[PDB]
Amino acid sequence: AEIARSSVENAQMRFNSGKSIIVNKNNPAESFKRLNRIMFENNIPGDKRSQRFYMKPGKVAELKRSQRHRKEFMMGFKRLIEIVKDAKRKGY
Amino acid sequence: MLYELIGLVRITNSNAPKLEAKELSSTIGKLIIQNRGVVRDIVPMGIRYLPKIMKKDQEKHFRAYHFLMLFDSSAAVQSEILRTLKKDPRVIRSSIVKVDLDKQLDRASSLHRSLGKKSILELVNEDYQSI
Amino acid sequence: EKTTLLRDIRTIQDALSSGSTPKELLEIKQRYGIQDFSQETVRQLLQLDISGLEVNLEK
Amino acid sequence: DSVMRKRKKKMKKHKLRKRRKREKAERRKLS
Amino acid sequence: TKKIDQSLSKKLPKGTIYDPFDFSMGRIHLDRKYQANKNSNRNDIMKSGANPLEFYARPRILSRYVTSTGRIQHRDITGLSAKNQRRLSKAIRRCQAIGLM
Amino acid sequence: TLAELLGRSRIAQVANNHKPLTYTGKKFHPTHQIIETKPSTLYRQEWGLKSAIPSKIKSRYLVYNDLDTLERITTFEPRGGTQWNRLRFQEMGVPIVSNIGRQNPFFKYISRPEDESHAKLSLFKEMKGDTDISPAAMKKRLKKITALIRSFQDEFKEWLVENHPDELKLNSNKLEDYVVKFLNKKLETKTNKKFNTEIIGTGGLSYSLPGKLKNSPNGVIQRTVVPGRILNVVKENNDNKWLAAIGGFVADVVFFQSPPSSFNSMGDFIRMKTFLFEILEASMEKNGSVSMHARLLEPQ
Amino acid sequence: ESQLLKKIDKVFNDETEEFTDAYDVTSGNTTLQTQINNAIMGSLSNEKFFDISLVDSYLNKDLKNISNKIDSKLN
Amino acid sequence: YKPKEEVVKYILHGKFTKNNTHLTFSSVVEDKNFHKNKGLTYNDTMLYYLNLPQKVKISLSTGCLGFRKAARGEYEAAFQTSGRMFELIKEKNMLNKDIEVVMDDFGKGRAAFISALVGKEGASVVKKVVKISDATKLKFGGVRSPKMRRL
Amino acid sequence: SSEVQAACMTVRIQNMANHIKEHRKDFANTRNLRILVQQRQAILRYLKRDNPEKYYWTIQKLGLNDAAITDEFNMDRRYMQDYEFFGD
RNA sequence: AUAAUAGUAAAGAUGAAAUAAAUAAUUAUAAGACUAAUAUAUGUGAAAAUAUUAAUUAAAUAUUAACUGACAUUGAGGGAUUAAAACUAGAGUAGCGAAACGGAUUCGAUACCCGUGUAGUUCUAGUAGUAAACUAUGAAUACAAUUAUUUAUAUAUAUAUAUAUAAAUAAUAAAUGAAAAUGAAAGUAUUCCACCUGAAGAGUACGUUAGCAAUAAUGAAACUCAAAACAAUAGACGG
Ligand SMILES: [K+]
Ligand SMILES: [K+]
Ligand SMILES: [K+]
Ligand SMILES: [K+]
Ligand SMILES: [K+]
Ligand SMILES: [K+]
Ligand SMILES: [K+]
Ligand SMILES: [Mg+2]
Ligand SMILES: [Mg+2]
Ligand SMILES: [Mg+2]
Ligand SMILES: [Mg+2]
Ligand SMILES: [Mg+2]
Ligand SMILES: [Mg+2]
Ligand SMILES: [Mg+2]
Ligand SMILES: [Mg+2]
Ligand SMILES: [Mg+2]
Ligand SMILES: [Mg+2]
Ligand SMILES: [Mg+2]
Ligand SMILES: [Mg+2]
Ligand SMILES: [Mg+2]
Ligand SMILES: [Mg+2]
Ligand SMILES: [Mg+2]
Ligand SMILES: [Mg+2]
Ligand SMILES: [Mg+2]
Repeated sequence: AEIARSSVENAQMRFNSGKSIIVNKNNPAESFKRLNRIMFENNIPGDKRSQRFYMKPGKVAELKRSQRHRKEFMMGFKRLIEIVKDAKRKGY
Repeated sequence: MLYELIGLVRITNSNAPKLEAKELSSTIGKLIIQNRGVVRDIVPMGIRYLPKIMKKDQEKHFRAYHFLMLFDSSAAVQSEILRTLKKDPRVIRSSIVKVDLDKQLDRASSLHRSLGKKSILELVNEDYQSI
Repeated sequence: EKTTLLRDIRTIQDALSSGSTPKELLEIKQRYGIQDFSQETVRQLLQLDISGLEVNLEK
Repeated sequence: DSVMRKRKKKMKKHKLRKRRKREKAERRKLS
Repeated sequence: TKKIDQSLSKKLPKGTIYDPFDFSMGRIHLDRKYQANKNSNRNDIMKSGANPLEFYARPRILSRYVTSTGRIQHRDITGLSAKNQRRLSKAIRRCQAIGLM
Repeated sequence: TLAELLGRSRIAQVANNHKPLTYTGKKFHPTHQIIETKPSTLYRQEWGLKSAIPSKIKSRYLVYNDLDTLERITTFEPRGGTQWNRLRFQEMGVPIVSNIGRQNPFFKYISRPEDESHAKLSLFKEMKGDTDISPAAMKKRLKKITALIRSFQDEFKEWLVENHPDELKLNSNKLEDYVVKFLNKKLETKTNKKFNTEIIGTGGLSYSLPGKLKNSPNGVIQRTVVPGRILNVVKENNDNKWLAAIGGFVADVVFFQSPPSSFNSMGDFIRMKTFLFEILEASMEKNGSVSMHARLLEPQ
Repeated sequence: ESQLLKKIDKVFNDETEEFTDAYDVTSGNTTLQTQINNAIMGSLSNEKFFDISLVDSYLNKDLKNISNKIDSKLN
Repeated sequence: YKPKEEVVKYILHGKFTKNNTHLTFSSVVEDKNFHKNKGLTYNDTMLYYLNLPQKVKISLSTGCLGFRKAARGEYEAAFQTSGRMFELIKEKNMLNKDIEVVMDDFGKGRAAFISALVGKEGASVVKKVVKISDATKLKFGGVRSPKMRRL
Repeated sequence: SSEVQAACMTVRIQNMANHIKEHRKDFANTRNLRILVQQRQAILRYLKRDNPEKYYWTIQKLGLNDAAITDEFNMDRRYMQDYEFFGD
């Protein structure tokens, strides 16, 4: 009945996937840029490419170890650059 | 052992939303108390929209009445209850998690423990000493 | 024996506060051996060993 | 041992496996 | 034009003390660089001492630690301890299996 | 001995501080001790610290956290600008007054238990003033205390039956009162937070006593006029007052009736111009901030 | 079963409130005050949820040897 | 009681693979008398309005515009195919109701379709587009992919 | 005391053996059972040297014999078949 | 995969190609296998291994109290467990995929790439006991100079830090070493086990033992040679 007619709006958007954007009728190219940001913050393009071919578990583990090391190495590099900049500012 | 059942009952009749849930709680409660078990609490959680459209016994669902039931029974009885829930067409999803009683005999439901109330005595003593 | 400690201790405390002496009490005076029914007889029927341990530990 | 040296053992193992397959085949026909 | 972008002007709170440097662009840039969600702890249940596994039936609280698609956030982003991250991830996975998240 | 001398050394006098030298939150009062070096010592990079400060530093004021670090540098910032905020407040000659009319914290007043009638409000503040306490160290305030309070059971099981037996046989509404007093009476002797870290009064911003008039060659000054700056061109959202920057402090400016037309004209560059203000009152909040109220004196 | 029927009615009733977890509801001390009172008063406590002190004083002739003492004092 | 099929919205779906681009334009049809049927439960009504039937109107690939073999998976092939779709939607009077765009994968035609819709070629369709979404299908474990190619 | 330790181990051995009889592929807990049985042998071997009278009393009450204690034991596959540990 | 629906004429693949009412889209149904984020295999486990959820059973941590009173270490033989492949029997078989048959590439292409795709990959009950089964580093005990970072327990308070004691990891002193480096061991010492004695022949031959089988374990000699190997150095070269 109408009870099943007036409660479909929330119901429709209650089962959201999180990969949708409400287009800005003024700047429609800014909504496509927002959608792209979601894809990259959920690694959707990377996951899709990584699922095209099978990789042996040993190789998967090696790549995961190396990637983590590079991430941590970059964080250690940036920490040292900040110290350099601070030291330079104070005249060291 | 203390167990915490969370069941998602089907809401077939929009006029009587809390009908199958009441009928189901009575069935489960009777199994527990008729097999040397104790029912410690029954916390209704209300009608909620399912995270997705779910299926059960060749039927689809978009909403369900959520309810929690904290009960004490033996492992054999707990498995019997789970078997009946997994077969009942009314139940869409059912989970039974053990609540450890090694350190204290009186534990509240996870919902209540999340709010800081660790024991049922704390809940009752906040309904008598302050209500 | 369907008789329970709580119920029996609720008759020795009501008969001792009402004056009634049904034959149940005489039986209760045999179930427990408590010939005399006073306020200082229920206190000696419900004594817990822990109490004795607490005094031995202080000594 | 280095890969270079391992490769000599690899060749010997291959030739032994090749010879045992060859012998097996003969037994099948001769049987 | 009588208008400036908010990103190019600093609003000094009321009751606070200031230096002449607080009106410069360096202050604007310095505030962006050192802008961290440090106030989360006081608003972060999982950084308060509660056991995250007690929230397995409360999807609303758990949904604060997953992305828009439901991907559990790395500890680098949540800032939780190893134990709480481990417990929180278990809670979310259990919540997903029950049919609540 | 060397240990005795060290404890009294000028470096020992500076209280340990690890607060961020670069803080971007709300600043209400000084956080670091300003260190000053004389011009002669500055010429030789001598500041009385462990190591020479880099010659690039031309200021004579700095604030530091660590004398030395694993990075082989001193952690310092060459700034001493909170002193000018205090001296500018002194020049405005506005005494700090209590908006609640409390006793002056800098005078040894003979106080009585007028506010001590809230014994149950503050005796439990020790366990309930735990806004930012650990989930288990705060829980150690439950068993540790329970044993301490439970050790006074015999004392209160005799005093209560010897001083107020009627209440024990009639009602506990008064028994609870005798309990709150008992613990406090047995706790005043104890030392629970005997040292209070809360800011005392102005915190040292001003030691001026209200009442004195400012004599001037043109007569007694009745209204204090101080140059300032308007920060926003639109009143604080949800508030009926704008914000001004007067003497290193942000004040709430109340206008006579209307807002000068230079506001609309200037817009978001209103801070580029200097206006004259009158400082109505100055109050101190518990956070350690100063609540300065001003009035936009406009040429008329 | 009698208790079960009364509990089901009282929890699944329109008047009853249900934990819908849609908002951070607002309002420890209550349960902490019962502990403080039961620690100081002990046997002579007014809390509905008392501690073992009361049961110990009963079996130790203390709650009775004090009731008589108080009454004797009143005399 | 009477079939009252009506269009509620249109779905512009684009599948952008490595070798081709497929663009489908569909209509979300709703029988506005479904609730007037007999023996219809509240669940069946809500379930019918949560997944409304869809009818395909325009189906295009890069080979329909004459691009052959290796050229089908290039940027230019997708841009022209996107234009032909935006034109066929105006030549069929299907630009009256709101359009929801669903993009599927991340080939070279994904950025061509977006450029053709935020540009002159899609100045009519873009005005009706109300929601954009991604429908890339990922597997949580699932079937074993083919072995890596040794090239 | 060695007699008490052997008795306490006996309870756990009995419980662990029952588990293995229902989980014959649980090799991790089969390994634990083997080690526990061997530990009980070691404690009783010391008891025989320390207090022979108590030793013989203890093993008689636990249902064991001198051979079960002194002989090398590995709870191997032949033992599982010669004493029908799993039944059939 | 099958069916329906409208909707069409190409689709799929590749370096480019070609081999075998569709493709795409929206529904409905079935089947098998796998387990996205979290995630560091951090941790756990004797190793092999182990990361979707719940339950049952079993095992696993620290401190304190009491207790036993050297009951310990190591461990030949022996025993148990042991990836992937392989095999025996019965189910299963979506996807992947030795082989085989085709399409390409190429001077040729028994290949690399593509198609069709059998065994196998899955489950149950077994056989077998092999891997670069690797930290290429057996186990135990006593001991030795620092820093940093986490974790744990404890302590204190002017309540959130501070102070302690262990563990882990990282970088080091000393020491050791052919050096590369190791760093609480590859240091200083002690105890027990395994193993090695030029290269090639060879982990082969023969015999034996075990296995349904493939095989696994054990394991030589002759002939020939003055070689052979490791770390590091400076070059040359690198599609
Ligand atoms: K590991
Ligand atoms: K001895
Ligand atoms: K031995
Ligand atoms: K051996
Ligand atoms: K297959
Ligand atoms: K390795
Ligand atoms: K060994
Ligand atoms: Mg070697
Ligand atoms: Mg291409
Ligand atoms: Mg294939
Ligand atoms: Mg032993
Ligand atoms: Mg299709
Ligand atoms: Mg995963
Ligand atoms: Mg590790
Ligand atoms: Mg050994
Ligand atoms: Mg088979
Ligand atoms: Mg092939
Ligand atoms: Mg075997
Ligand atoms: Mg072999
Ligand atoms: Mg080997
Ligand atoms: Mg391995
Ligand atoms: Mg050992
Ligand atoms: Mg061999
Ligand atoms: Mg070399």
